[PDB]
Amino acid sequence: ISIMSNNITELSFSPKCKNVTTLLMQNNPNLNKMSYGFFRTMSSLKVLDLSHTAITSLPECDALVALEHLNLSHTHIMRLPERLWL
Amino acid sequence: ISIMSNNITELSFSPKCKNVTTLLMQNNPNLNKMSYGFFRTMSSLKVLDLSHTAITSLPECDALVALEHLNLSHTHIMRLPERLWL
Repeated sequence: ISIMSNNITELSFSPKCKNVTTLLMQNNPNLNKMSYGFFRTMSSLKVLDLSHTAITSLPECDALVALEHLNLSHTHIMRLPERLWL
Repeated sequence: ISIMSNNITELSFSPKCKNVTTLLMQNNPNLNKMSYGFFRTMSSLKVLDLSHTAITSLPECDALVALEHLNLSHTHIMRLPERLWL
């Protein structure tokens, strides 16, 4: 999945992405609201890029069992959820 | 499940309550933090009581497909989540 450089403002649904292994969202300057429980079906997600985006908080991601890359550079994230440590 | 009139302060874990049909937490004066996804396994919770408790927010409830009673009296909930309307 790749929606880079889009003007996305709201990401409110919860996708059925069981097979997704790569997700990019670089250069979304207005995307700041994300649905809690967005990553429930993303167990196989390996690359996640919320870079250059306007989110201040990230949905909990205990279901991201296989994630290996996670970039949040140039974003307004103020605290990183405790689920990441597991 | 009934833990009413207790001095519970934190409810963070997500239980495995598949068969549960009742949750009672009346008169918990200090319980104010509840982790999101707490009601994930409550696919059959029919009665849910958070009364005389100190919560100001409620976890996501998309999995409450069969809930028929929900009491939140005497609690500091300031806004009610949009997932309730479905």
